[PDB]
Amino acid sequence: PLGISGTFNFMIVFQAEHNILMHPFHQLGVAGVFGGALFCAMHGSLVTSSLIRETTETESANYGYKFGQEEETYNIVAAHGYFGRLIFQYASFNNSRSLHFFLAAWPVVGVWFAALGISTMAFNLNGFNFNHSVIDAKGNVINTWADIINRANLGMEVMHERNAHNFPLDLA
Amino acid sequence: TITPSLKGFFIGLLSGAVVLGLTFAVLIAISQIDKVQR
Amino acid sequence: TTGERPFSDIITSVRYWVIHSITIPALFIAGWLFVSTGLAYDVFGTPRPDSYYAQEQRSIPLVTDRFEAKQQVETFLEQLK
Amino acid sequence: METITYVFIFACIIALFFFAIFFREPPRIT
Amino acid sequence: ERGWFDILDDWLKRDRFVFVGWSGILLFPCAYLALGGWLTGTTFVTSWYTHGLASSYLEGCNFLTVAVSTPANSMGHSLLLLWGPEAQGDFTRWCQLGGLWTFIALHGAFGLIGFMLRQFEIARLVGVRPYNAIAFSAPIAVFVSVFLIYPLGQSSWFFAPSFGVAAIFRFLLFFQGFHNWTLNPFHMMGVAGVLGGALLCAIHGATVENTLFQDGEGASTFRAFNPTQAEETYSMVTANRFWSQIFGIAFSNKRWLHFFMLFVPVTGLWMSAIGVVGLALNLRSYDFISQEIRAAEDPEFETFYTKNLLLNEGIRAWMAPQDQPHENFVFPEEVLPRGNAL
Amino acid sequence: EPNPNRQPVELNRTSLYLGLLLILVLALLFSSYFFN
Amino acid sequence: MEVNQLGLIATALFVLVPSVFLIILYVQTESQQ
Amino acid sequence: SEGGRIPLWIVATVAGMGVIVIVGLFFYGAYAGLGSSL
Amino acid sequence: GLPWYRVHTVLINDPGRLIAAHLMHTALVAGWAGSMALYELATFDPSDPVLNPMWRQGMFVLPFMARLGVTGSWSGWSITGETGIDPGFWSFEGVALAHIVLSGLLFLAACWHWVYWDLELFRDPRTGEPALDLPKMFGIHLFLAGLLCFGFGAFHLTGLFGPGMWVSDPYGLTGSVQPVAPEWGPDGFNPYNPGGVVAHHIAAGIVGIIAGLFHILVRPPQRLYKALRMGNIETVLSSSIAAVFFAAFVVAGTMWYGSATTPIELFGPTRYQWDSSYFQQEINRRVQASLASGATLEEAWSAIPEKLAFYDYIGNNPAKGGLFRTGPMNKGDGIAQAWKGHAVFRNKEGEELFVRRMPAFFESFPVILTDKNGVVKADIPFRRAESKYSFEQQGVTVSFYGGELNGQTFTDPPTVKSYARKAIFGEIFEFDTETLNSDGIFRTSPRGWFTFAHAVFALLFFFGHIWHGARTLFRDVFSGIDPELSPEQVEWGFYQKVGDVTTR
Amino acid sequence: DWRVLVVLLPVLLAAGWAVRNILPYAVKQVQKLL
Amino acid sequence: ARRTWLGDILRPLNSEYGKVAPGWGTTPLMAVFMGLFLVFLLIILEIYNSTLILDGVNVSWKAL
Amino acid sequence: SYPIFTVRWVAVHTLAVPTIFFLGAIAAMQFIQR
Ligand code: CLA
Ligand code: CLA
Ligand code: CLA
Ligand SMILES: C=Cc1c(C)c2cc3nc(c4c5[nH]c(cc6nc(cc1[nH]2)C(C)=C6CC)c(C)c5C(=O)[C@@H]4C(=O)OC)[C@@H](CCC(=O)OC/C=C(\C)CCC[C@H](C)CCC[C@H](C)CCCC(C)C)[C@@H]3C
Ligand SMILES: CC(C)=CCC/C(C)=C/CC/C(C)=C/CC/C(C)=C/CC/C(C)=C/CC/C(C)=C/CC/C(C)=C/CC/C(C)=C/CC/C(C)=C/CC1=CC(=O)C(C)=C(C)C1=O
Ligand SMILES: CCCCCCCCCCCCCCCC(=O)OC[C@H](COP(=O)(O)OC[C@@H](O)CO)OC(=O)CCCCCCCCCCCCCCC
Ligand SMILES: CC1=C(/C=C/C(C)=C/C=C/C(C)=C/C=C/C=C(C)/C=C/C=C(C)/C=C/C2=C(C)CCCC2(C)C)C(C)(C)CCC1
Ligand SMILES: CC1=C(/C=C/C(C)=C/C=C/C(C)=C/C=C/C=C(C)/C=C/C=C(C)/C=C/C2=C(C)CCCC2(C)C)C(C)(C)CCC1
Ligand SMILES: CCCCCCCCCCCCO[C@@H]1O[C@H](CO)[C@@H](O[C@H]2O[C@H](CO)[C@@H](O)[C@H](O)[C@H]2O)[C@H](O)[C@H]1O
Ligand SMILES: CCCCCCCS[C@@H]1O[C@H](CO)[C@@H](O)[C@H](O)[C@H]1O
Ligand SMILES: [Ca+2]
Ligand SMILES: [Cl-]
Ligand SMILES: [Cl-]
Ligand SMILES: [Fe+2]
Ligand SMILES: [Mg+2]
Repeated sequence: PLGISGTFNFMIVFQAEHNILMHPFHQLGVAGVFGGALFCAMHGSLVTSSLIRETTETESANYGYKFGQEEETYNIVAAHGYFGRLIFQYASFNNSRSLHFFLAAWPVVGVWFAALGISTMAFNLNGFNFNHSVIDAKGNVINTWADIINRANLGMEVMHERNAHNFPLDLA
Repeated sequence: TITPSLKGFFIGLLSGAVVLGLTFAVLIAISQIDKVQR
Repeated sequence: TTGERPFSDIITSVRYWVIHSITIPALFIAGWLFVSTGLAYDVFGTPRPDSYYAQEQRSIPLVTDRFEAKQQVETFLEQLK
Repeated sequence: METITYVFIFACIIALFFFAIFFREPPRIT
Repeated sequence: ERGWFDILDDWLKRDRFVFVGWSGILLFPCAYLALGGWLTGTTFVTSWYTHGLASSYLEGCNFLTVAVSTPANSMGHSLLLLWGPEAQGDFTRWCQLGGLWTFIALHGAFGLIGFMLRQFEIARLVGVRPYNAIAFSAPIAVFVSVFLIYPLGQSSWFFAPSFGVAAIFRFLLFFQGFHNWTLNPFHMMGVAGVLGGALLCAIHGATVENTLFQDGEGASTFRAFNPTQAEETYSMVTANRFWSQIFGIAFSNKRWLHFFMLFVPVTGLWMSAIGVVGLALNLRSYDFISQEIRAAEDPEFETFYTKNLLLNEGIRAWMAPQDQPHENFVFPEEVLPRGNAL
Repeated sequence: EPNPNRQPVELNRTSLYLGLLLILVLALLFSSYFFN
Repeated sequence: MEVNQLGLIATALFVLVPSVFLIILYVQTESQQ
Repeated sequence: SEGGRIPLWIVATVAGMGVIVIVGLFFYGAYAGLGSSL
Repeated sequence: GLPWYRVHTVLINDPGRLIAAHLMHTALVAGWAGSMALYELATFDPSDPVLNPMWRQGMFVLPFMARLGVTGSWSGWSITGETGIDPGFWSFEGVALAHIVLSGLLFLAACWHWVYWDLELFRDPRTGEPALDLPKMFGIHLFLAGLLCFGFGAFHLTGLFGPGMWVSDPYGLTGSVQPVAPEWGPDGFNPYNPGGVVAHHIAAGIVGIIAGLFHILVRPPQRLYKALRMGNIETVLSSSIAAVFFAAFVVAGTMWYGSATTPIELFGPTRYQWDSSYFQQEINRRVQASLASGATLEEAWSAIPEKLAFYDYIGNNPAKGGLFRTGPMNKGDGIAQAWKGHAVFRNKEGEELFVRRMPAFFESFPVILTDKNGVVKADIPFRRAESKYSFEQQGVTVSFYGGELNGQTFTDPPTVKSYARKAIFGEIFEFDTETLNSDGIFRTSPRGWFTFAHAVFALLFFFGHIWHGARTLFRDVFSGIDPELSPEQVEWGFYQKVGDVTTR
Repeated sequence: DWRVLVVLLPVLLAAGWAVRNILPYAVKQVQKLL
Repeated sequence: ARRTWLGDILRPLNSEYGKVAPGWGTTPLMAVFMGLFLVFLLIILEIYNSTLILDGVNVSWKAL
Repeated sequence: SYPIFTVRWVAVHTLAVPTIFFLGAIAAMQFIQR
């Protein structure tokens, strides 16, 4: 639906019918956007951390950059020197071109997988199903967290579109 | 009265003191052996 | 560079692999035996497939007291015959 | 009342888009 | 004065492969124990006595279903120290009672403090501004609000998130059914900050890579960059014109752009943390009172708001008995809410 | 007796647009909850 | 609909007071030399 | 002794294959024994 | 010019105008307290301290005046229900008036200190530059704080020269303001021992007196002065903010869990007294004692105080509210008028059944009735076509003991189901829902609102400490990094010790 | 408990085998740092 | 700068800007009090938490 | 030329030693039957 609560309705019913949280493509999608936001604050904080001093303390440091200037406005070597020591040297970029490529590629690829998760659950290839996967020696079902997810999904399934189903299986 | 949990409290205090003590003991030792050149 | 020997140097050296062709399988086998002897179950208190329930009961042995929790589990463990 | 409020706020935002695009500070190279 | 303190300081701050520092005394044990406790628990430890769940590789769970689960609700907010009055020094009992959960959460909290002190420490030695540390306050606000404040407002640690993939998914669905958390405007702001952060990440990366100056002859453009070159490697002017004509507006100040990239995800995480602080007290954005008054009186009035509450009602009734075993909910079939046929 | 610590204050035009957009969007978000 | 009627003045002051603040600062920046 | 003897590409290949062996064993386990639902 | 988010930095080097700004802030806060108390006095209903106490009415500052001994009005009532009292000047109105007058005096002082900012006192006698000796200021202010802390505990709380503080029984039935003696044993550290509160202020006050004298007489070590930048006033802001968010988390926790300084008659019950059926257990015990002593069911329950029954109701649980459900609790379920009495349910066999109470987590809850062994005996079904436990099938009736419905029994299914729906909330009350146009949806109490605001503020002030601490320790690079930063300082190996050029 | 000895024994032999192959250089490294 | 009667009285109290004690001074004594304070906070925390249970200290409203 | 026992050596092995032990434990679990 084209609305805010209609979006939530779509997401809730999607979980009931395809177990999207347990699909690896939605999981890659979450890595895409959690990673994208991490690297966004990351790149933002490093570049801001190594701005070359060009201003007094009473002005915004943003005036130290002039639109169209030829020279870079921060010291990438100092940024590399800080972040390489935060982790280790070879976990830090020193090539700005490949750094900015990684920034481009990580969220874009993750969101491609997210879109492909929706597109392939459209044809009912659903998330992993571990309902009653763990069985004891006698054959008692031992519940896992997957079975608790299933209980929540059953509640969404039995209430959604409450007047729309006449037959026991909600096949589409 | 020293309840079981107050005894347990003292055991926690001693354990952590021992852990911090050996850690700094080892660290001071090594820093004295491998000094920087100035 | 920070002075330590490069990793590519070390892992292509015969001496590295003489040492680690023993230490790596030995650790792997120690891990296997920790499970195969059943010792993992008893260190951590994890049920075996035959010790989740008593033969005819279907109720969880759920801890319900804070300061007698240790005795409750011990009581649950007795009732497995 | 509440419908008027929602639409009024919305309409202000569309007006703000107009001024931000066409009456922006021009970027000037130096 | 070059006493023992200054000599220790010398050794802690040596330029080695893994920088240590004074912060490392806190950071390294706590991070290592939090990670070691999570791998130990997910590999070997059960949740049978606290939740009625299997939860380790040893019991047959896989990477998606293992967890270190929260303690039993009867533990309250107990620290669950190994030497405390519940486990009484018994390591095995401690594991069965959920002691690994507070172990991970508390060593994790102090490890995160240590990582932020490390960001400050290294920044001061290299001589950079400490904005990376300031940005890391947002992950700390999230961890503290979700894993500590939220259960502390509730009845016990049991209702905190458990440390596992599927256990966290259960946590998301619990928050929809019980708190209607999608409706909460503080979550909404968090979503905007996370998705806007992902967007800024993709667009700035793609913009740099497609306004590059030709500074080499190869078809691979990565080599045509030198870390000490003084020139911008891409054209801010061409980038500005492209977006002005595609989108209407564009960045013109490269320093503002990169501060904005800090600002947006960090502010978003901070807002979501505030809303979870409210959920600790059940101070939810659950309802719109005006919608409920109309719907109570007018059985033809239906919106997507009212549709979603019915879904929440299903979640609560169908998941509560298994999800809250200490409550001993017995809900006969005839009281379960269900639509027609299903 | 003029105080030497006075300083002029600035708000440029892009900051005004940014600020107004933030306030209007926050109002558009929170108004529904104010009316409830 | 039975909305809270304070919602109106709450929304109006929410927009107006900070918007007016920003306009004062901007206009007196333009009027500087 | 001296680093250089065993070529890195052979180290990489042998290590890669051990990863594939151990990960295949875990996927095998999803269909047998505990957690197989059988 | 200055960006908008920096306008207040013009005070950093101007102690006189800093004092003026701090005077103006104090005047605003004092005026808020006076005007909030007047608004509360104009809306407060004092006529029923049993079923309409202040915490049902959205009162936020009234409980704080009552906590320390202000309990009466010049118009002749008190919050404990007495009439014809004379509180003297320090009534609720006299306290509000005093805060208003203080606000105006501080406003005038702020104007003086703003105009006459160039006072010789603020200049360093050797250099003539503006300068504040922060280390000696700390010992002076800590010394004054210690004296005030000590006098608060020794004179006000003890009743030596002062009214004492609010104290009550474990069930919040008989609270009043009482002089309180210090507890000097280990129970003084029990949060529920009011005696520990007195002891704390006497003992910590003395310690602060001593520590204050120390900090006046002993200068800081050179090593701590450089490391903490004790010449930079912004280091005081950073550590002051850290102490303040520490305190804010503590008062949020003690408000939520309860303590001797957050009594239930002033702020309402806690959520945990519902979780653990704290009041329901006490009610049952009293009914047993009567039943064991020969009284009838009707006499046992009619002897239960209405105030105690009202605590055993989920509508007074502060974990039942909503973020945008505004106003007093009375705006939700109504103004409580009377206990209806204890509902006893029975089936056709005459077995007693017990309604399963609503846990605080659930906005809604099904209606389920068990026998004493927790076996389901009756419910309100959703799908009727395979109901086996309906009230109709099981012949469920309800009888009331105590309260206004005492001695009555109802047998028609619709009326019985009506009271069973109410019984999931605990004891059942009659409410006036018309006076306030109450909407029937639960709101939280001042305990809930206090806790939420202070946890949120505590968390945000953590960011303030990080920000101002960063600005203190990194002042030299606030505008940017050195334009001549040598690549050797940041590349690996050149120095043995990171950032130390003497270790090349 | 014999299973404790069964588990630690492969680890103990691995410690002693690595010490055999490294002790000449180990003593040489400790000597240089003195 | 403007002199006042009250300013003259308080002058000695704002005259030692920047005066320090050599070296580490009283730092080691400060560290002792910090560590004692840490154990104090731990005691009162664990009592409230019921991790530390003492005789005759009943952490409950039932202590009035 | 290079040392053998450094901080890097310790950091590597505190991670790598338990990892291998755990991998052998989890490998053995793939043959447990109920
Ligand atoms: C160095 C970093 C570090 C930090 C910050 C922590 C922090 C913590 N640990 Mg962890 N731990 C660590 C390293 C660390 N640990 C290491 C290296 C190990 C491996 C041995 C462990 C193994 C471990 C276990 C098994 C447990 C913890 C637990 C805890 C928690 C409770 C600690 C406590 O109460 O001690 C209190 C002790 C102190 C504060 C020591 C201070 C001593 C003072 C300053 C000096 C005065 C003492 C005096 C000299 C002695 C008087 C005694 C006398 C009166 C008898 C706390 C989160 C517990 C937990 O997680 O609960 C779930 C727990 O059960 N830790
Ligand atoms: C610690 C602060 C505090 C607390 C805990 C209380 C508590 C209370 N007040 Mg009081 N009050 C306060 C301060 C406080 N007050 C102040 C400063 C004033 C002067 C304005 C008042 C004036 C006042 C009046 C006039 C009334 C109350 C009433 C009440 C009661 C009902 C509360 C309610 O419905 O709130 C509802 C709370 C909300 C709807 C929360 C709002 C959340 C905000 C809007 C979020 C803003 C988001 C922001 C824009 C995001 C920025 C993002 C950006 C950074 C990017 C409750 C007992 C009422 C009462 O019952 O009296 C008997 C009443 O009539 N108060
Ligand atoms: C005792 C508390 C205290 C004091 C005396 C100061 C003082 C200062 N702050 Mg700090 N700060 C604090 C707490 C404090 N701060 C807290 C809790 C935070 C986290 C939110 C911060 C985060 C912070 C940042 C990010 C910055 C400062 C900056 C500053 C400096 C300039 C501020 C300015 O001109 O704002 C002008 C503000 C306005 C003109 C309008 C702001 C209106 C706000 C957002 C909403 C209205 C609030 C309402 C009126 C009052 C609510 C009170 C609340 C406590 C309930 C000044 C030294 C700035 C600086 O470092 O300059 C170099 C700066 O960038 N502060
Ligand atoms: C789930 C999402 C998520 C993860 C997994 C994550 C992870 C990380 N973020 C880091 C950094 C950052 N994240 C940042 C902004 C963000 N980060 C984001 C969200 C995430 N960030 C988002 C959305 C933002 C936008 C604001 C910044 C600005 C930084 C950094 O500067 C820092 C970095 O260096 O990045 C490259 C690194 C800190 C390393 C460390 O603390 O070591 C120490 C390890 C410790 C202290 C152990 C912590 C223990 C934790 C708290 C509990 C235990 C967890 C278990 C072991 C595992 C549980 C797994 C189950 C839940 C499935 C680490 C890679
Ligand atoms: C008893 C005990 C233990 C006592 C200890 C006491 C003591 C003294 C100990 C010291 C001894 C010691 C070292 C012990 C070690 C023990 C031990 C092993 C501890 C380990 C703890 C541990 C494993 C922690 C794990 C932490 C962890 C998971 C880190 C992950 C890091 C990681 C995945 C990084 C990859 C992410 C990455 C490369 C992101 C970059 C993407 C990005 C956009 C970057 C932005 C960016 C990059 C640039 O590059 C530059 C340029 C700019 C512009 C820029 O935008
Ligand atoms: C080669 C296979 C790639 C498949 C996916 C595509 C990834 C790259 C597309 C991202 C678009 C971002 C916006 C444009 C950003 C942009 O402008 O790109 C610019 C960047 C450099 O451009 P150049 O012109 O220098 O080089 C590209 C061509 O011109 C040939 O040199 O492009 C590349 O680096 C191509 C990389 C190909 C090899 C990448 C392989 C990656 C596979 C990694 C495995 C992923 C599996 C994940 C499992 C979870
Ligand atoms: C808790 C505790 C403790 C500790 C312990 C520890 C510290 C441990 C450690 C542990 C550890 C440290 C472990 C480890 C493990 C590891 C593992 C288990 C791994 C695995 C891996 C894998 C399986 C992989 C996979 C993959 C991926 C992920 C991607 C790439 C590809 C591949 C496929 C390769 C103590 C005693 C103190 C005390 C008590 C408690
Ligand atoms: C001059 C004078 C006088 C007078 C005075 C007066 C009359 C005063 C008044 C005063 C006042 C009358 C004051 C008031 C104040 C108030 C305030 C200051 C408030 C504030 C508020 C706020 C700040 C809020 C906020 C918020 C909101 C709005 C929403 C929600 C959230 C929050 C809470 C954030 C006299 C005769 C005495 C004498 C001398 C002279
Ligand atoms: C109801 C909501 C209302 C919110 C209230 C908002 C109040 C905000 C007040 C903003 C006041 C700004 O204060 C204003 O600052 C400017 C510079 O910035 C000062 O201006 C000064 O500097 C400028 C700039 O060189 C000189 O040209 C000028 O001659 C000098 O006076 C003004 O003398 C002062 O009037
Ligand atoms: C069918 C209505 C008559 C049966 C008794 C109803 C339960 S009791 C009823 O509950 C109302 C809230 O719903 C209160 O406002 C009112 O005071 C009270 O009498
Ligand atoms: Ca079998
Ligand atoms: Cl639906
Ligand atoms: Cl159908
Ligand atoms: Fe960039
Ligand atoms: Mg298997």
